[PDB]
Amino acid sequence: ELVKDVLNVLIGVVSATFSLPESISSLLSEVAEYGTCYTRLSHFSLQPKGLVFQAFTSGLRRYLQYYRACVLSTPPTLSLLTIGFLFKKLGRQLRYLAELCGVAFPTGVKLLSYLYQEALHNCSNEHYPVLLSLLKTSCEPYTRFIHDWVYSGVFRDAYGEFMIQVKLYWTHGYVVFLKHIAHDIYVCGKTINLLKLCVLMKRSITAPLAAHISLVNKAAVDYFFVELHLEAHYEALRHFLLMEDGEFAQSLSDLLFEKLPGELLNPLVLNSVLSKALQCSLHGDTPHASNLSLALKYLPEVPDVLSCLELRYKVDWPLNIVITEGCVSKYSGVFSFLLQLKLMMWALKDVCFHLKRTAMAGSVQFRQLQLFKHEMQHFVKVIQGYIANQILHVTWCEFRARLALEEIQRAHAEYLHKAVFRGLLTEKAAPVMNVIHSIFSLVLKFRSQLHPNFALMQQSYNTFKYYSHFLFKVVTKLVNRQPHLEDFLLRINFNNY
Amino acid sequence: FRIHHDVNELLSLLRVGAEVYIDLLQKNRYVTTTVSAHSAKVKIATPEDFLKKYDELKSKNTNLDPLVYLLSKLTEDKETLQYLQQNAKERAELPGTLPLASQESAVVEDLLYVLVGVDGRYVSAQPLSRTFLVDPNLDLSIRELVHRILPVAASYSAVTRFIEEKSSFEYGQVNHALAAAMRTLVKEHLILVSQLEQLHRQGLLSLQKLWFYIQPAMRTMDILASLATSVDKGECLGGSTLSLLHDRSFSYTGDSQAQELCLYLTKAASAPYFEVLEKWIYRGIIHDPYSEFMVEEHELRKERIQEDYNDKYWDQRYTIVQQQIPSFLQKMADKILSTGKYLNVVRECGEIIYTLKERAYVEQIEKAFNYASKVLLDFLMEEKELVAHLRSIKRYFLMDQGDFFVHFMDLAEEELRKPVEDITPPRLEALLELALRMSTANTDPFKDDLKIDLMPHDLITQLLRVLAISGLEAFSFDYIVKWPLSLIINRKALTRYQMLFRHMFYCKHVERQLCSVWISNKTFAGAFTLRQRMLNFVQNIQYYMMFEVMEPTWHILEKNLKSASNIDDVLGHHTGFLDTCLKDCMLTNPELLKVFSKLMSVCVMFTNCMQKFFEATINKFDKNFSAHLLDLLARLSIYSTSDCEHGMASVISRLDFNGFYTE
Amino acid sequence: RARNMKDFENQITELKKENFNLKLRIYFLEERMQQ
Amino acid sequence: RNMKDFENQITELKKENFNLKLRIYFLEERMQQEF
Amino acid sequence: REIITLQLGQCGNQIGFEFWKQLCAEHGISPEAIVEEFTDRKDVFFYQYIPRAVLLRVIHSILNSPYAKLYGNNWASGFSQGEKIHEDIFDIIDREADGSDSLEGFVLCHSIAGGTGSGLGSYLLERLNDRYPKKLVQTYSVFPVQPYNSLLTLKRLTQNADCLVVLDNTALNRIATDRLHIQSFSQINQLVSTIMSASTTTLRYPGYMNNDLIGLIASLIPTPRLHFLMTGYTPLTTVLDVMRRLLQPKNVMVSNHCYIAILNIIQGEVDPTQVHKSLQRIRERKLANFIPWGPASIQVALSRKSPYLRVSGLMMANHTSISSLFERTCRQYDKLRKREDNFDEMDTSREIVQQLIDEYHAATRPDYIS
Amino acid sequence: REIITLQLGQCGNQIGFEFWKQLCAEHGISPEAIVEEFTDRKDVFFYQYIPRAVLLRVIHSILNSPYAKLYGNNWASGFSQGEKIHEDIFDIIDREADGSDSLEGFVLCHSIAGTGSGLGSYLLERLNDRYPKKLVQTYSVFPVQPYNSLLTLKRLTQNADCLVVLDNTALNRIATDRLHIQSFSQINQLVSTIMSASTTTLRYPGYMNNDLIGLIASLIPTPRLHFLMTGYTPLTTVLDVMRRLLQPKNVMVSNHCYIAILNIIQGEVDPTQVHKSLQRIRERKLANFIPWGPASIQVALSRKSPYLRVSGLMMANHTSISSLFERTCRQYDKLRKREDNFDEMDTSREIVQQLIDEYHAATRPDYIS
Amino acid sequence: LSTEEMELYELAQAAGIDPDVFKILVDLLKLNVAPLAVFQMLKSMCA
Ligand SMILES: Nc1nc2c(ncn2[C@@H]2O[C@H](COP(=O)(O)OP(=O)(O)O)[C@@H](O)[C@H]2O)c(=O)[nH]1
Repeated sequence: ELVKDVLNVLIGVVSATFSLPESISSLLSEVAEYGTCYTRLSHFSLQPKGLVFQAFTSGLRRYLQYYRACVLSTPPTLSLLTIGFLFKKLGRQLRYLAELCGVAFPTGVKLLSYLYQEALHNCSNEHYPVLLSLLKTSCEPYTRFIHDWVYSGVFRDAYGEFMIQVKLYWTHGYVVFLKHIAHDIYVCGKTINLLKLCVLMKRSITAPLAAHISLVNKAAVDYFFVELHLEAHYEALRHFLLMEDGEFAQSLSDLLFEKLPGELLNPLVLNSVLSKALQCSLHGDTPHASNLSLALKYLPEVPDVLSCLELRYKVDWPLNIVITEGCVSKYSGVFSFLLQLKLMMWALKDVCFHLKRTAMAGSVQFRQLQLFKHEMQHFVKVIQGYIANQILHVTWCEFRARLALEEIQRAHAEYLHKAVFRGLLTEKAAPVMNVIHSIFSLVLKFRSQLHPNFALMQQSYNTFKYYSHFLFKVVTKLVNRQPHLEDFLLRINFNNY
Repeated sequence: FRIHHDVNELLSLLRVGAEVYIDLLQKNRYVTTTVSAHSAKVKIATPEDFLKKYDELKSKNTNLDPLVYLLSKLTEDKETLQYLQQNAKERAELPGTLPLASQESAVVEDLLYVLVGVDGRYVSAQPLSRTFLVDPNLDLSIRELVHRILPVAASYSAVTRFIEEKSSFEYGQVNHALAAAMRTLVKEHLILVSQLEQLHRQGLLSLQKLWFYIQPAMRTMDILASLATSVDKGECLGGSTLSLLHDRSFSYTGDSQAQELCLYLTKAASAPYFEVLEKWIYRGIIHDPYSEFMVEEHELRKERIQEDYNDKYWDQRYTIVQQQIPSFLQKMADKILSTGKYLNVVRECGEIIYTLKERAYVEQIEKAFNYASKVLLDFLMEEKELVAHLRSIKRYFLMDQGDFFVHFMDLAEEELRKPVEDITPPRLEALLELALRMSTANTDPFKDDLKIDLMPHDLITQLLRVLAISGLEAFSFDYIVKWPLSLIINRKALTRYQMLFRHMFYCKHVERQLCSVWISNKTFAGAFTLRQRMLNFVQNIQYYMMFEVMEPTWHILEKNLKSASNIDDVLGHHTGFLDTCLKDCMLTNPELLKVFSKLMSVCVMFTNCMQKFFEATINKFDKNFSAHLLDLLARLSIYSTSDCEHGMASVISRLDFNGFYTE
Repeated sequence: RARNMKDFENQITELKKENFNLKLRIYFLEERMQQ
Repeated sequence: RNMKDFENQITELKKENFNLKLRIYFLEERMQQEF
Repeated sequence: REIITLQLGQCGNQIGFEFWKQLCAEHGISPEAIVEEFTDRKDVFFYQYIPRAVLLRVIHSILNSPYAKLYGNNWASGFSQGEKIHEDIFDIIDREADGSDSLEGFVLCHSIAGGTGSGLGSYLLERLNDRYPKKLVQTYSVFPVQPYNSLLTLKRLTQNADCLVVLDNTALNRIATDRLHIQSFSQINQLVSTIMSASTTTLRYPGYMNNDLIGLIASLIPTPRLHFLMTGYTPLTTVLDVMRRLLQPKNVMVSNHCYIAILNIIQGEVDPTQVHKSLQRIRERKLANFIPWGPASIQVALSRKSPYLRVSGLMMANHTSISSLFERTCRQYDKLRKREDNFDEMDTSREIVQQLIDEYHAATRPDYIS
Repeated sequence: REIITLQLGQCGNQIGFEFWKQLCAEHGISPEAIVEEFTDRKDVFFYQYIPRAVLLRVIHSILNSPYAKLYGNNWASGFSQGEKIHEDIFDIIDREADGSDSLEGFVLCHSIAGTGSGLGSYLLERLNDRYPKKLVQTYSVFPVQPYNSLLTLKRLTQNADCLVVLDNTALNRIATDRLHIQSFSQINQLVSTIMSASTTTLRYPGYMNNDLIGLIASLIPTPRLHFLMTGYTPLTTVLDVMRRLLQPKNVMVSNHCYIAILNIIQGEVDPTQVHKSLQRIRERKLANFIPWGPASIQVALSRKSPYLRVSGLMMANHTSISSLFERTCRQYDKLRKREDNFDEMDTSREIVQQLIDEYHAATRPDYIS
Repeated sequence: LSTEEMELYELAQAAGIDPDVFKILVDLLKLNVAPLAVFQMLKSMCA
């Protein structure tokens, strides 16, 4: 009857006619092509390299079993035309699945992306349920890995199929689904690992994911502020490195400058001046006050206004990540300039005391020189106030209300960058830094000449007045080309030109 | 200290400092790390030999994974291989007539008997890895499908041989529990075999039906067979077997079918190991029938520590054997040693369940460590107190009680200037007791632990030899303590107390004679100015030696012992106190001590000239002392500037207060 | 680039005090070899 | 002071530590072998 | 650096007692000189708690006060009294100085309203310069035979004291009558004690700028001859309100003319964001006149108020309008001269103050230099 | 080792007996020489407790006191009395020296102002010849009187190895400036505290200076310069104590430099700022010493009696003491010009002038030879 | 060389070294030293 012959080709078994009128041969040829793709798929997906590929193979085998179940179920024996028409709307779909597979082929995340693009390619057609079912059962290993960081956080890797693989402690490499979560997931795993050592709408995945990620991140931030006193370090850091604490700024500067070669650089003297200064600070003597070290980066051989000296804070493992090494380096840089500013106050106070002992001896020569000192003093004081206001008060107003894991890192870089920008240490304000250095040199020259050489003093003052006028001219021209610099001209110039 | 050997030996094997090369490893180091194998294997890949010979090593459970990663790194850098190759070369130089429809029942029914272990009519077992023969003439489809069902029979043969063999008494208790644990697993499989035997009589157990049915059993038999091969192919006992089971269980963490079976086997075979851990942690009793635990004991005589200096006892009584670590308690291995070690010393004077993903036992052992540490601390502080004994040893060895000593030299001055091996110990001991009774030392409950001893070497040369690598000076004190106290106060630390005393006694004695000279000439004129600078030096070094080194460090120790946590920190603090004290002394410096000892030799001989009662010798004495003192000041000034040490700065300020010796 | 210059004091004093402690061990054990 | 002598000084002290530690190792097995 | 205060006369003792009471209340210190359980540095004013106070009838009432545990009418007569007791008084001064680690200044609260404190103040300043040349001295003089004593002491003040803060009664009672409606001495001295505590706000509490007395005084004083100061305290609300309210004549305590230097202290927690905006508004509207010759600016500093005890504000300034008060004193001198052992030093005091009044009037001109 | 105290004159007996009450009160002993139960070395000043003192009309007042069971105006007249009681007094001295375990020093307290003046001068001459290897310590008290003082000073400056000056002019000064007494019953109260703390390190065991001998050779470099002053600040750290002792008014004295300064720190200060206190005083340059030979300043620590707050005592040996001797010299010249052989006073005049020359030249850079 | 040391040695030769050097390498790895540090040892030592 030939019904058993045609029905025993889609199963895979061979027949008398099927090895391995007259138009009926064409009809059998079409049915044979329907079975050869089934045989090719069975031969290709027999193995039970990648975990995602195994799940796809399991889904394909599950689908094939349904196809075998459907056949040899309804028709006991029907007409040859009837079986041809019945297996028409299904045979073409089988051929499409054969074209979808190899009968190279990607693996890992690439295969998941490739299948996803295939689903959108023919979403409207009847292949949507089949493609969706395969994609649902092919993402199972990936979902297990995603749930691993969410709950446990113990990284797992089978063959490196994923796009992600495995002091600074942040050397975990990272490099379709929405990109708003890929970076969030990657940083979420690191956060939970750190705490361990101390239509196509993807809604089912993000529904239980956003809530847990937010909970973990908030817990991590809360732990840093409460049980680690991170804010306490910042207020202590500002006290010491930025030299904001009184009776410690003056004490450290005074002791160092009292001496001035082979001295002042040995570890015996500089490691002890820090120890002595702490008691006079009266704001310290805590574990916070420890870890302060006077490091040196240059040894000069021998009027000058340069005295190189660093001051580096030290932190432990948990907070080494929050505070970067580069941030501490820039703290030393701004500290070195700010220490140089205090050099005037010690020297200017000394010459003020030096002139005090002269007093009987009252004439034009004495009073004329003292008016020069007052003019010298006012320029230093007025710019010192600008530095104090711009760096220690207005910038510190930000980052105090701003704070109330990666948020901490970005914010800290911005706070320091604004601090060094307002401090005129940026290369863009080099002419301002150059002209003040001339004033820096001129006043120390006035210090050197502690009335045998009054003409030299008068010449030095006149040079300063010209240089000060040049400073006002250059800053005024620079306004057209920095909102922070706008306040500087108001400080330097007030009821004058 | 084996790593320092490896770097030097490697430095001799190949041709090229070693100081930095070991610092890269000291900061990096019982923990074992793991790396990916597939990436390394493909990186290496005639590579074909590597791919087949590798599988043998992991079968033996051999410290394997880290080395494989190292080969991949060496392959990346070709120059390393070339140099290694160059270095290697340098060193070297009747179913046939039976219907096909009815043969299926016969085939499937005979396949039901081989599962039990009995040979079948057609499917038999070839005598010895087990192999089977089915039929010399059968249908191709039937043979191929039976061959699919064949391996379950071989797995059953392996496991039933494993349990029968591993029942011996010479393999440890952990092997017995492991063998007994799986006995229920094979029993359940036999019940399923019998259940399928009763189902087959109805004819509803086909060849295809059996193949689907054995699928849960196929994985169960496969995992049991793999465990049997792993244990058999490599000698595993004690913690080694537990580590293998734990590693296997963690490997199948993404299956959810082979993880529960491994978890149950591990938690059932860990009872012998966990049961003996309970008595080792809560008590100091170790049964140890076979060498399977991670702690072993070596028999050492207790009096060894008091007798000599070299033999270690604290680090030798109990040591870790690394092969037997269960691989999941390595992070707390050192604490476990402390628990038993602390309890063992105090016992002679007067529940844990295996869990997965849970650290309940980790917290359990920590508070057990806390209680064991706490009970030991109060044991030695409340009774046989430590602080009083240290105050007592400070009284005599460190000359705290000056009334005792000022009478001692004034009583034994004539019997200590005689040459060595000419004074008998009993006469010194009798004078010691008489002086102690007369002085205010009678208020000492532990006054009966001071014994006179005489050393064979002088202090200066002994210190010179140990850094470059008789008469009165031979005098030395000694102390005796009981065993529970002697653990921290031993010869390893006591010899520093007496070494410090020798310089202390010499400086005190020379000052006493020097002071006595002042009254001998107290009523030709240049000796007064020499004496003034002479006495002001010995007192100044004495004051610095005593009121800025002895007390400030001791007061730190007194505050430090009030917050102790375990005896390990107590001994570390005590050896820290002694070591920093010697550093703050004038010792531990070859150049400094040699000129100091030369000056002290000048000190003693000058006083001998005064009682001889010449003008040409006082100027020589002045010129010798001034040159020595100026050389002395130069060295400490250099040593206090290039190197940071507040003590040397203090003595320079203390010795000169008027700016004199400005050169 | 530049040393802390404070841990340098702590680092130098730890090694020197350790070296003397290690030196004192070799001599008391070498004399045992002679004895 | 040369800012380079510090590196040389540290290496010299570390040399006194490593070399002396090595001699300890050699002499330990001598005690084990002698007995 | 320890700072020691001195009180002279009944007026100085009264303001000094009120100054100590307010300062003690500012910190967590009980009236019985015992710290209570309840950052700030009390070591500068207090020594281990006893205050470094020296007091020279009224004393008996002071001892009767609960704070007991916190311790003629002619110029010539006052001079004679100091001479007879100079050694006794300087004995306690020297021992206090030796007990102090390093003295910085010498705060004095003396009155020149015809009392003996003016005579004692003249002697003490003379000897302090003689014996302590490196030690700064500052006195908070107050202004009312009265015309005589009010100007003889000016001879010594202009050549001995490095700094001087004037608090006349002409403007003090005006504020008391207006904003308090008093129509006593304690009612008018309480405001003065409030200025005294707020004057050294940057001294009690550590800060980056102006950590010591010489730091503040040097900026305001261009020449030792010009060593006069005036104070205001508008608390009686942003930075603009404080800055604007500190310039009206109703707030300045003084009976062309321009300023030389302005230092203002803000004791509140106001946001530093708007400090420069207030500075621009002051310059744009031009509420103040400065010197034309040299570049003169305005400076402001911030400090934290005591949490134990609202935005405060104090101003310190030197104005050439202070010359008006001196001309009034000199005019009373000339009128009283003709109305009634050699009267020689009495003349040179007039010459010296007339030299000072010339210098003030010569600093307004654009050619003051050279 | 043992010390026997000797008291001479009305002033000497009063100071010694007053010192004995203070020592008895500080120690745990009853006035009747019986230990009270209610650690410290007591063999120095007590015998198993009968004090080792040789009492010599003050004695009549003493015997009425509850401590009873515990035990003329010319220098020439005093010398004659000593010569005539030669056998009487030395009999008690000899019977005590043999009974002691080992004699090490003598304590002499007296005033150079009648009978004690002559007796004290004669006693030191005989003790040197009889006992040339025994230390003598004289706690002299300073107030006809010109000649008596110089005659006593002639013996003290060469026959007594040590001497401490205590003049009534300085005693009344502190008694008025810090005590407001306006009597002899109150000025000696400070003397008792100085005397009690004078040998506090001898009585209390300590790290150093547990023997009397070591407390002199540190301070006195040569037998000629053998004068030690006293100081007492408490009438707060060691630095405050150090600064206050050096203050000129504090010292018991009515260019110039020190020789050797000994400080006793009675307080319970932790022994960590004992060094930096010396460091800070060096930087500030609070005082100066001899420029020729090296000179050092030393400090010692002790503890209070728990049966009984920071104290301090200073031993000062400065060349400034020449002013007091020059004051005695100037009044001697005035008395001489205004009025057997009368040659002893001439010898006394020359020898003290040599001491003045030695004291004044001690500050020169070339004092040697 | 021990049997295990030779057992690991044969794979090293199979993958493509001095036997005494290899024994030291095995000893270092046995003492828990990380393999990455060992290569950085060799790289700075074989240069
Ligand atoms: N400072 C002080 N001096 C005293 C005391 N008692 C007596 N003196 C001095 O002793 C002197 C009297 O000596 P005096 O007894 O007459 O000598 P004597 O007759 O030889 O015994 C007086 O000048 C007083 O200065 C006292 O309690 N304190």
